[PDB]
Amino acid sequence: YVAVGQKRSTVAQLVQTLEQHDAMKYSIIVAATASEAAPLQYLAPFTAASIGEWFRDNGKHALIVYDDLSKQAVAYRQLSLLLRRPPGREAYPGDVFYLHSRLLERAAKLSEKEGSGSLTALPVIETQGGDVSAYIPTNVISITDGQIFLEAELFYKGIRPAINVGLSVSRVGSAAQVKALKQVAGSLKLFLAQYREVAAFAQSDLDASTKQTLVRGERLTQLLKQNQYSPLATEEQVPLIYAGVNGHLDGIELSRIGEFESSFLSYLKSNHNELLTEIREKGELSKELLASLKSATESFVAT
Amino acid sequence: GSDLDASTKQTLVRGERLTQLLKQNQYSPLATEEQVPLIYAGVNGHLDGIELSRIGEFESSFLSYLKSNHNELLTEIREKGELSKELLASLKSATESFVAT
Amino acid sequence: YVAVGQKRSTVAQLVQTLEQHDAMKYSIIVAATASEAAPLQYLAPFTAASIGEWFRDNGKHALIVYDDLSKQAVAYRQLSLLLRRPPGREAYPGDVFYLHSRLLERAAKLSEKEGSGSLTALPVIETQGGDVSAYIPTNVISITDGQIFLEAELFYKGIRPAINVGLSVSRVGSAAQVKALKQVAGSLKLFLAQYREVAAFAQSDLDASTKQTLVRGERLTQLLKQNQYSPLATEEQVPLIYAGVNGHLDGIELSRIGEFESSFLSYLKSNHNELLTEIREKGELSKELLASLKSATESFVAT
Amino acid sequence: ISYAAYLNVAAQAIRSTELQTASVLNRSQTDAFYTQYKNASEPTPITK
Amino acid sequence: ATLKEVEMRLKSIKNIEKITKTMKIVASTRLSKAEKAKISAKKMDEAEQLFYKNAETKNKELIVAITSDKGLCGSIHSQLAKAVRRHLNDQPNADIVTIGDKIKMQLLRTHPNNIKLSINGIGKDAPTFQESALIADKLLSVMKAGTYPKISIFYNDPVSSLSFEPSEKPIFNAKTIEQSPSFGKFEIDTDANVPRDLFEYTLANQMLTAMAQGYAAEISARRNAMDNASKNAGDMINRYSILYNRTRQAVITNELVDIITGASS
Amino acid sequence: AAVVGQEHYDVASKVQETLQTYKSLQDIIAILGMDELSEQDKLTVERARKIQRFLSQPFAVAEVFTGIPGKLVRLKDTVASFKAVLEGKYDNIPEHAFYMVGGIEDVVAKAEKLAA
Amino acid sequence: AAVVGQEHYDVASKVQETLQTYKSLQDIIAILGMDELSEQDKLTVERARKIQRFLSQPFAVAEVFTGIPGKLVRLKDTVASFKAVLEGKYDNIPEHAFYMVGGIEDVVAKAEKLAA
Amino acid sequence: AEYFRDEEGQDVLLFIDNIFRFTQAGSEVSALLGRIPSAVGYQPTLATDMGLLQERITTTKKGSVTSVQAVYVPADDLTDPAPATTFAHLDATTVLSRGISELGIYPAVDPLDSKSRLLD
Amino acid sequence: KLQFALPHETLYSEVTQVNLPAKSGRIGVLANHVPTVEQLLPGVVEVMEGSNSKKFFISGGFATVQPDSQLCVTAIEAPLESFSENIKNLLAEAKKNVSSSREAAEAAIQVEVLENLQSV
Repeated sequence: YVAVGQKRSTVAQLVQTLEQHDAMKYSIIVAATASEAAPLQYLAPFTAASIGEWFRDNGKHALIVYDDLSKQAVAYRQLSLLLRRPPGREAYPGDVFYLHSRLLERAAKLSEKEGSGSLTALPVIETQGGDVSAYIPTNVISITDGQIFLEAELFYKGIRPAINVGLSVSRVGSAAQVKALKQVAGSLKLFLAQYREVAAFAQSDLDASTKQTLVRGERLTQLLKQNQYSPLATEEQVPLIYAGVNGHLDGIELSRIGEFESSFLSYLKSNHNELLTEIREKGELSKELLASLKSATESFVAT
Repeated sequence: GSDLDASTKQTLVRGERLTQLLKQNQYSPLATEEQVPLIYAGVNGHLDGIELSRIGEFESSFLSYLKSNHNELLTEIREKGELSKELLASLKSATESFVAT
Repeated sequence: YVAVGQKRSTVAQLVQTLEQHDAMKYSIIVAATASEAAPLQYLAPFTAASIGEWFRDNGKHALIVYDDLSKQAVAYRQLSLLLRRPPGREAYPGDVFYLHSRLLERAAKLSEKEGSGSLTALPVIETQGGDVSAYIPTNVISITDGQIFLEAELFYKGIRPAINVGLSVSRVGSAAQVKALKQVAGSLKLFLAQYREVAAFAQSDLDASTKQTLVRGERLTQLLKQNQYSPLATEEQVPLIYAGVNGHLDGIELSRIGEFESSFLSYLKSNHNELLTEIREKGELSKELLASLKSATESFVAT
Repeated sequence: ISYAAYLNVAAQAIRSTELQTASVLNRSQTDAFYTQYKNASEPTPITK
Repeated sequence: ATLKEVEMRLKSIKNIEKITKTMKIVASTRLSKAEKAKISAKKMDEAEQLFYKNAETKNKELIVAITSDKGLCGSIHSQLAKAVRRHLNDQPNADIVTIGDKIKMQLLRTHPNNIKLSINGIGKDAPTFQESALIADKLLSVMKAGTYPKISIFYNDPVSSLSFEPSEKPIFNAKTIEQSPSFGKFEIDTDANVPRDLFEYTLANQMLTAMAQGYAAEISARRNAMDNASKNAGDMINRYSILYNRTRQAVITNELVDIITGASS
Repeated sequence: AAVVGQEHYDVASKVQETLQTYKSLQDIIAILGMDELSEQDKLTVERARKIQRFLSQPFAVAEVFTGIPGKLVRLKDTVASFKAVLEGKYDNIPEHAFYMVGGIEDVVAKAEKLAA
Repeated sequence: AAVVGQEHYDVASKVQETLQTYKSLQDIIAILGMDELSEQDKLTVERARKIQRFLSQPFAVAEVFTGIPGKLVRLKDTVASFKAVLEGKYDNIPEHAFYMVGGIEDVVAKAEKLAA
Repeated sequence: AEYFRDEEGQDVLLFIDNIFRFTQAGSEVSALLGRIPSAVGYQPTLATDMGLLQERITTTKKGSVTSVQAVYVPADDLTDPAPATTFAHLDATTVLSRGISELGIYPAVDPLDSKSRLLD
Repeated sequence: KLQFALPHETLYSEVTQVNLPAKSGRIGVLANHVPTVEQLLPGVVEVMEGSNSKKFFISGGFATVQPDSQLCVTAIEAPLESFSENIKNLLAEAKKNVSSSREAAEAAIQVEVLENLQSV
C-alpha cells in the first residue's frame, strides 16, 4: 500500500487497522506522508514499484495499490515549476503523461518463460469535482485498463461500498473471474441494467413489468451493501448471489435482506457446509451443485 | 404551474405589498420617524387588502395623514427611538384609521 | 480559386472536376495545401490577391474565392506563436484583425475613372459548429458586407444549398441585381421571413390566416431547393420565381413542386422561348412581358 | 331523500358476503368537499 | 462562473427532461385505465339515451361544467373555459356549476355572479358513480335542478386520442319528460313518480358519463402535452450542451493565457 | 421624470416591466406550451409580444435595403403611441400588424390592410 | 458504528438517508408535486422538514445575532431525541415547533407555545 | 507502407491506433521543445504535422496506401480542436456501436451513423 | 334482446325471460312485452336465457323495455353468488344508527338492504 500524501496520523490509523485485521503478515507500507518532501513524493510510486519487482521477478504475486497518484501528480508539478521546466495543461508538467504511463505499465502478469508471477496494481485517482475531463484523470483513464467509479451520491444514499457500477468498467474483467461466480452472474448484470433504466419510473402508478424489475433491483441493491472492513469468503459470495438470481430474495422484504444474508450463511454452514466446501474446492458449479443449492435456498427462504 | 393554496397566497398577497412599500425614487431620502409607521402598517398586514396599484398612493397619503394628526406621534419617535406601549397603540389606532380613507 | 489548408488529393479532384466542366480556360487555381508550410499558407492569400489585382487593373471584372481564411487564421496563429508574439483571444494573434482586413479590403469595383475593374471577393469561412460568436468568424463578418450562412440541419434535410435566411444578409447585393429578378423576386425574402415567423409558433395555437401563409411558405421552401453542380439560367429563374411570388404554388401541391419546376421550364421553352429571350434582353418585365408571363404561368399551371 | 341518492346509498351498502375488489370499494368511497359558491362568495367546503 | 452557471442550468434541463419523460410514460399507463372505463360508461349511458331518443324529449338555464382539478392536463381547462364564455354569450344570466378547479377559476373571474355551486376533489381520482350521484343529489338540493327548464353540461369529448374538443350536451328536464311527444308509447303508472325519479336518475347517469369522457380527455391531453414537453426540453438540452462544451474549452484557454503570461515574465 | 416628464417616465416604467416579465417567462414558454402560461400572465405576454413587434420602425437608409419605406415618428407622437398600447386600446389586432410599422395610427391603417 | 457505537450510528444513518430522500424528491415536488408521489414518501418529506428544523437550535453567542439562547444538549440525549423523531413519535408536533429550539423537551414546549 | 506502395506497387491498408494519442504525443513534444501551447493545449504545429501524416497517405499511380485510423474523441467532445483537425483529414467515418452488437449484428458497424463522403 | 348494464361493466348489453323487481311489484319480461319504463327497486334479479339462468343481485336503477323490444336494464352495481352474515352484523349497527337519526334515510335504506339480504 503506497500511502501518498496521507497524513502521518492517517497512516497511523492504517497501521493500527492492518495490525488489527492481522494483515501486516503480508503487507508492506511504503509511506510518503503529507509533509514528506516533494522529491520523495515524486519518486514514491517509483520506489514502491521496485519493491514489487522483486516479488514479481521471483515469480511471486503481489498487489501494489497506489493511493493516490493524484497527489503524486501535484508533487511533480511542484518540481517542474520550481525547476522552471516548461509548464503545461492545468499547470501540470508537459511530460506528466509520460511519467504516469511509465509507472502504470510496470504492473504485469509475467510470461510463462519467466515463470508465472504478477504485480497486480490498483491506482487510486481523486476526482476534484467529479471532473473526469480533468487533465490528470483523463490521462490516467486512457492509460488504465478498467475503472471503478465511486460516486458520493451513493455513499450518502447509504450504499456503502458506493461504487457506481455503471461507470465501472473492466478490461480483462470476466476472463479472470471465478468460473463458478461467472456462471451465476450473467443474469445479475442484466438485472441491474434494467433496474437502472426503470429507476426513474419509481417516482407512481407502476406497470407490472416495471414493478417486477423494481422488486428484483431493490433487493439486489440492498444485497450489494456490505459493512466496511468486512470481506466475504468467495465460497460464500457465490451462494448469496445464487439466491438473488433465483429470485427467492424477492419475497424477502427489504429490511429482512440483511438478516437473510447472515442467516442464510449460518443455514448454509449448518445444513450444507458440504456445499460450501464443494464450492470452495470444486470451484466450478455443476448441475448437481446448483440443484442442491437451489433446494437449500428454498428451505432457508421458507424460514 | 403550481396551483397555490390560500394559505400560501396569504403570504404572497402580504409579500407583494411589502415590495411596493420599499420602492423609493432616486434622490428622495425619507425621515426614519416616518419610515417606522410605513413598516408598522405593512408588517401588521393593514396593506395586504389594499389594492396593489394604489399602495403608492396609500404611502403618500398615509404620510400626509400622519403629518396632519399624529405629528405629536412623529415627534415622540424622533425623541425616544424605541416604540413604547403608548406609541404602539397610537400607531395601531392611526394605521387602522387610515386603512379605509 | 485560392485553396488554403486543403489536401493535395482533394485539390487534385477539384482540378480534375474543373477540367471536366472545362472551366480551366476561365479560371486560375492558386494552391497552398495542408502539406505546404505554414508561412507559405500565411502568405498564400496575399500573393493570390496580387494576381487578381492585375486582372482588376486590366479593368476587367473577376472573382477570387478564398477558401478558407479560417485555415489562414491557424497559419498566422502558428507563425505568430512561433514568433513568440503573446497570444490573443482564442489563441489567434492580436494582429489577426489587421491580417484579415489587409487581405479583404484589396478587392472592390474600381471607379470608372480608374477603370471598370472589379475583384469580387467571397471568402469562405469554415465555422465549426456554426459558431457565429467565434472570434475568427465575427471578425470576418464585421469586415465583409454580406454573409451567406448555411445551416447544417437544413443541409441534412436536403436544402442544398441550405440558406439560413435569418443569418444571411447582403448589404448592397440588391442594387446589383438585374431588374427582372428584382421585380419577380420582390419581397419574397420578406415573405419567407414570414414563413420563418409563422412556423415559429406553428410548432401555442394556429389560425387559418397563419396557416395560409404556412402553406405558401412551406411550398415556397420546396421551390428553393436545388441539386448541386447543376446551374440555372437567369432567364429560367425569372419565371419560376414569378410563379411562386404570384402564389401559383398553392396551385401546385407541395409534393409536385419539384415536378412543376422542370415541367414548367420545358413548357416555357416549347410554348414560347420568345418570352424568355425578351426578358433576357430587356432585363426587366414590361407590362407586356409581365402579362405574357402571367398568361404563360397560368397556362402551364392549368396543364 | 332524492331517488337517485336513495339508489346510491343502497349501492354503497350492497358492496358489503364480501369478496370485493378495491376498485369497487374506491367506487363506494367519496373523496370530495363541495364548495358552495355564493353570488363570487362561497359558503363552507362541506364534505360531500 | 460561466462554466458552473451553464452546468447547473444544464443539469436542471436534464432533470426536467427526465421528469417529462417519466410523466409521459406514466400518463400512458394511466391512459389505459381511463379509456377502459370510458367504454363501460359510454355503453351504460347509451341505454338511457335509447329512451330519450324514442321519447324525442328535446331538452332559467343551468350550466354545469367538468374539468380537471389540477394542471399539466394540457389545454383542456382553457379550451373549455373559452367555450363556456362563448355559450355564456348564449345566455347572459345562467348559473354555472363548476365541477373542477381548473374550469372554476377561469369562469369565476369572468362572471362573479354565475358561480353558484362548485365541487372540489373529483378530478384526482378517476370518475366514480358515488361522486357523480352525490353531486347530482347536491344539485337537486342546493340548486333545485328540476326547476331549470334548460340544463346543459360541459366536458371535453376526446374526439381522437391525439385531440380533445370541448363539448357540451343538453341534460333533459323533468318538465320536458312529461310532455315529450312520446312518453305514452312507454307505459307506466298514473301514480308514477317517473318524472321526479327518471330525471334524477339520468341527472347522475348522464353526469357520470360526461365525467368519464372528461377524465379520459384530461389523461389523453396530458399524454400529448408531456410528449411535446419532452421534445422542447430536448432542444434546450442541446442548446445548453453546446454552450457548456464551448465554455469548457474557453476556461482552458483563459487559464492557458494566464500561464503563458506568467511564463513570459 | 424631471427630464422627459413624469408621463414619459411612467410610460417607460410600464414598458420595462412588461418586457422584463416577458423575458422572465421565456423558460416556461419553451418548456411547456404558451397556453400553459397563467391567464393573467398570458395577457401580459400577448401585450409584450405586441410591444416587441411594435418597436420595429422602418428606417430611411434601411428603406433601400429592407425595401420597406422609412418611418420617422415624432417624439410627441411616440409617447402617445406607446401610451395607447399600454392602455390596450389597439391591443386587439395581430402581432403581424405591429411588425415593422411606424406610429400607432399607421398600425390601425395596417390593420385595415392586413384585414384585406 | 464502533467509535460512537451501533446505536448512535444507526440513528444517524437513518437521518442521513431521510434527508437525502427529501433532497432527491425536491425536484419531483417541483414539477410533479404531491400526486404520483407516495403517501409514505410524503410522510418522509414531512419528517425531513421537521428534522431539518430540529437541527435548527439557537446559539448562545447569537443572542445578539438572534435573541433565543442556545442549548447545549447532551450528546446521548440528542441521539435519543432524534431517534424519537425517526420513529414518528412526534409527528403530531408542528414543523415550526422543531425550528430554532433545543431538545425534545423544548420542541414539545414550543409545540404547546405555538398551539396557544 | 510507402516501400510497399511505391516500390512493390502494392495496395496496402495501414491501421493506426488512437490518433488522439498521435495528437497528444505531438502536443507533448512541442511543450518539451518549449513552444507556446495553443488552444486546448494543442501544439502550434498541430495542423501541419497531421497534414504530413495524412498527405503521405495517398493513392499513387504505382499502388495505393489506404488508412484506417482510430479516433477516440477526447472528453467525449467532438468540439475539441484535436477532433476538428482529425475530421478534416477523414474521408469516411465508420461508427462501430455496441448497441448494434447487442442486436446481434456482427459486424457491429452502426448503419445510420456510418456515412462517407465517398458515397455519391 | 336484453341490455343489462352497470357503469362498472356491461352484463348483457336472445335472453328469453328476465324477472325484475320494480315499484310496480315484480315484472317479468318474456318475448314481446309492451314497452314500459319501471323504477328498479333494490332487487334480486333473475335472468334466464334459454333454460340457463343467471342470478343477479341489483342495487336498483331503471328498467325500460324499448319499443324495439330491447330491455334496457341499467343499475348502479350488481351476480347473486358474488353477494353471497357480516353484513347482518353491520345492519344491526345500522339499527343503532336509526336512534340518532340524511343519516335517517341511510339507516332506513340499510333496513331495506337487510330485507334485500334476507331474501338471499
